[PDB]
Amino acid sequence: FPRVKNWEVGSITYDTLSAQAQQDGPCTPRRCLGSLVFPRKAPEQLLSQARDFINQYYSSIKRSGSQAHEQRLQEVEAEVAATGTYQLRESELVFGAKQAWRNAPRCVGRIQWGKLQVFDARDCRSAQEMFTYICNHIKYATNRGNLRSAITVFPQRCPGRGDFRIWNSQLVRYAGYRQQDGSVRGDPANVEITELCIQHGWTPGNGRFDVLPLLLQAPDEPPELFLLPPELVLEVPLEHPTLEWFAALGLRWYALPAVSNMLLEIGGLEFPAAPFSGWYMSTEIGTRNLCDPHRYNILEDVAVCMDLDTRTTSSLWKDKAAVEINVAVLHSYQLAKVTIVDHHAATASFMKHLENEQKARGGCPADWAWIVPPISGSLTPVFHQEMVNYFLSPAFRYQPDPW
Amino acid sequence: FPRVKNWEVGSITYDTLSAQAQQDGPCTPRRCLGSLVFPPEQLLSQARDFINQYYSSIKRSGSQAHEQRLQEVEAEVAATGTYQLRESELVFGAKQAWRNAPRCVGRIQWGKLQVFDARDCRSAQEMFTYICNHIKYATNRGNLRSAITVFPQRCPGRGDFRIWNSQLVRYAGYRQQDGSVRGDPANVEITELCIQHGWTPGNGRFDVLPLLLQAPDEPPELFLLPPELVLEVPLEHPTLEWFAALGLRWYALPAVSNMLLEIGGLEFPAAPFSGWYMSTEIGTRNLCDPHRYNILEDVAVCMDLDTRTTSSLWKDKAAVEINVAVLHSYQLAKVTIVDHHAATASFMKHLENEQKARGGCPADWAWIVPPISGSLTPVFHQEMVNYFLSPAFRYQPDPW
Ligand code: HEM
Ligand code: HEM
Ligand SMILES: N=C(Nc1cccc(CNCCc2ccc(-c3ccccc3)cc2CN)c1)c1cccs1
Ligand SMILES: N=C(Nc1cccc(CNCCc2ccc(-c3ccccc3)cc2CN)c1)c1cccs1
Ligand SMILES: C[C@H](O)[C@H](O)[C@H]1CNc2nc(N)[nH]c(=O)c2N1
Ligand SMILES: C[C@H](O)[C@H](O)[C@H]1CNc2nc(N)[nH]c(=O)c2N1
Ligand SMILES: [Ca+2]
Ligand SMILES: [Ca+2]
Ligand SMILES: [Cl-]
Ligand SMILES: [Cl-]
Ligand SMILES: [Gd]
Ligand SMILES: [Gd]
Ligand SMILES: [Zn+2]
Repeated sequence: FPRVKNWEVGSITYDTLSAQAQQDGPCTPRRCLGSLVFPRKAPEQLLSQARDFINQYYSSIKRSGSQAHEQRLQEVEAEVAATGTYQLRESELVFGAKQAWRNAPRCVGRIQWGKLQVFDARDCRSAQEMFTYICNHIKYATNRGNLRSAITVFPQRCPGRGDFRIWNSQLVRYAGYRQQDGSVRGDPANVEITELCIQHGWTPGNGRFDVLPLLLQAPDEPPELFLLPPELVLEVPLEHPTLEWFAALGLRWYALPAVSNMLLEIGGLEFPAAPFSGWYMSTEIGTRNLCDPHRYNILEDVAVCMDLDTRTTSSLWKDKAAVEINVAVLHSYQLAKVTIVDHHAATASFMKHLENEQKARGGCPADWAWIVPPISGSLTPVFHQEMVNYFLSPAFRYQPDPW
Repeated sequence: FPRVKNWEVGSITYDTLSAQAQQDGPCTPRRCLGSLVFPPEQLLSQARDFINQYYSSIKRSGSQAHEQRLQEVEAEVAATGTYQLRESELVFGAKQAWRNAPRCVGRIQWGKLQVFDARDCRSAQEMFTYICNHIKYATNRGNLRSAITVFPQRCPGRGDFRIWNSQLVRYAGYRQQDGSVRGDPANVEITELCIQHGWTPGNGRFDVLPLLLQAPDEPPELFLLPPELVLEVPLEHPTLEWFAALGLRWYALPAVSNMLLEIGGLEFPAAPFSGWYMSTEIGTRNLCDPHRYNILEDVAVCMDLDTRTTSSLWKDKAAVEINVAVLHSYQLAKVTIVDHHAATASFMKHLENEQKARGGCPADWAWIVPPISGSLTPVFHQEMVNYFLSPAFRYQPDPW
């Protein structure tokens, strides 16, 4: 078992959980591909995945080997033999969604993994009904700024019928209008989905923070366009506690991060539409979304307004401007009473999570490059913690864009 | 051939050089261990592989001189059990081992390296002389120059040359009855060893350690570095006048002395090399790490920051100003230093050069991305492939 060291404390653990990893990652003894973003391109193997998951469920409730456990295994075996597939019990769906979050190697927020509201939308039958489920999710999760983690699970993939899909990468996203110069107005991350919305009849704006409509796909149907009710989309105007001109930049961000394009896998069943939401870590907005060169790219503009010397790297003007942008995000969200966590508190809670999981399961899959925040890396405890990355199921997985 | 993407630009390359990865790393299809710090006819086969590398690099592949060199090493190892590198082979081997080092962000410089051949060495006193000339050459009154001194290779039946110090210049670290450390906690072990082997200690936070040099099969011997050989930089801040009163300092020359150099199956356990510092090594890791000098909260108190909530980003503001102090102080003292923005930009150019030269470049993302301002540097957005090529710099157990 791999020996794992914390270099701040000198302490040593062994990740025995990794030995149970099912699916394979991209690394070999010859070359490590741990830094790649996308590390990746029935009845018998369905059952082995289903049996393993049922075994996980009955362990979680301290009832392994019980009569109920044996009967549920036999019951899943019979449904798979008769129909080629099976259905989760309500309780198994709730457990499986929490487990998938718990298993997600790139999530620093997993201290919260047991506090997840699971909306069962498996009886959904139309794109219009999808939209109602989505609006109820956003209302519940937003909670007028007191954010609450939630996941809505639409029907599973099954033979003879198309998938439910949410085409948008997140429930709330800003338009990115590809200008003719090859530039972008708005968020360059969303140029594709923006052009698809327009092509599907959306009348576009011309702003930098235009909320996109939803493109929702019901089985064997072209996507359908739905506009979010403005009262449902909580947004935070950005201002700085001591730089009064900062508010004149006209920056904003939205309250609720709600990823809608990943696939949820539980016991071999696949849910291609299962959007989930929590709350933001402030570096996601302040450092990546606003300062990445290929996103809003505001770093130079802020530094010039701060009267920093932008003609030499050695002044550290980039570092200084980024710090103040991160202060603005945190100040602005706290002022608006919208839940947010800074990267110091988030990584401290992740260290606690590693300690809990070492005790509970003997390890924790963790992707160091994603867990370490994009600023102030070695000023947080996770930088000094060795991590082991592997794939457990249930899981959230990437999946191709449906177009 | 792994497909490698830059997410800032969208450009794609393929790493065809990872196919030649000679040794085996720690990762498997089951689990990635990329974040871990420490992951006869045998000698002849590595020796042959290196010779072909060498003659390929000078466009002499397979020809007259290539065959002659292959037969010499064969007869050498038959007679003695090892073999001697030609001086040019040794220079080529040192440079390649740097070029191949996945965790080094400074490899744009790999072709410019002064190699000091100390293979004719015996006794620690001569070791000390080679090291002192290395230090004087590399320091060069603050205009730093990259250098490596190569001491005799390990061979059977004979002991080893070792430099017990992890670096040629290190500050001592002393413990007390409250368990804490005055000085550098990283050097508590070597400091008590220097104390055992003669050295009488100081009681400062920046006492330069003596050298514990080990000649084959003798005990290590205790040598003091002449103070004018050790260039140091007192740290001040361009605008925070109280920063100087903190009394912080660092030394000019980063000279790693505890890694093993491996060339063509030969192993040199004492081969100290030096370059110059990247500012974050000093201002973020050595001064701000919690298990190092750990001065971050001291600076924040001096800056009148709000230290009772993390969301004020007092740690981040204090770290930037410490890195500003480091850069300003080295530049004012006319000592070579590179900030992490310039350094990562140059590594990007290195990646492009190596793509054309060898079809790839082994790189360890966790070590190439700086410990502050990660995503503000271009390397953060660059996917990288990590693998082991030879010649190489390798970790090795401590002598004790
Ligand atoms: C409750 C507060 C939460 C916080 C602060 C948080 C934080 C984060 C952050 C910062 C990332 C990196 C994302 C990026 O850089 O683009 C991430 C990734 C991720 N999170 Fe969490 N998260 C939270 C809740 C959740 C919940 C409720 C779920 C699902 C039920 C979840 C599942 C995931 C997954 C699957 C990833 C990986 C995304 C990928 O691979 O691209 N997280 N999280
Ligand atoms: C000339 C300017 C140079 C710069 C700016 C530079 C920078 C760096 C940095 C920042 C690291 C990370 C080390 C750490 O975090 O402790 C590193 C590692 C390394 N460097 Fe360079 N370096 C330079 C020259 C050299 C030279 C001349 C050699 C050898 C001839 C070399 C070989 C290595 C090796 C082997 C490592 C990995 C060491 C380890 O794993 O601890 N570097 N370098
Ligand atoms: N707190 C949160 N956060 C979070 C969590 C998971 C995933 C994400 C979003 N992950 C985005 C990765 C990314 C980054 C940039 C670009 C991109 C940039 C420029 C152009 C094109 C694309 C694309 C992607 C997705 N591949 C956020 C939460 C959301 C939900 C619960 S918690
Ligand atoms: N510019 C440079 N830099 C650089 C490059 C390579 C290697 C290193 C040193 N790598 C440090 C590894 C390290 C540091 C601290 C501690 C430690 C800290 C606290 C307590 C105990 C130990 C342990 C280790 C290795 N285990 C620096 C150059 C040096 C030479 C040419 S360029
Ligand atoms: C190339 C590299 O893998 C890529 O930029 C990664 C690095 N670490 C990350 N970490 C997080 N949390 N989110 C990201 O999008 C990324 N991007
Ligand atoms: C746990 C982790 O591997 C360890 O802290 C590494 C991470 N990246 C690093 N990168 C550099 N340049 N130097 C280091 O010491 C480390 N430490
Ligand atoms: Ca049924
Ligand atoms: Ca006592
Ligand atoms: Cl986001
Ligand atoms: Cl150092
Ligand atoms: Gd002001
Ligand atoms: Gd004062
Ligand atoms: Zn790996």
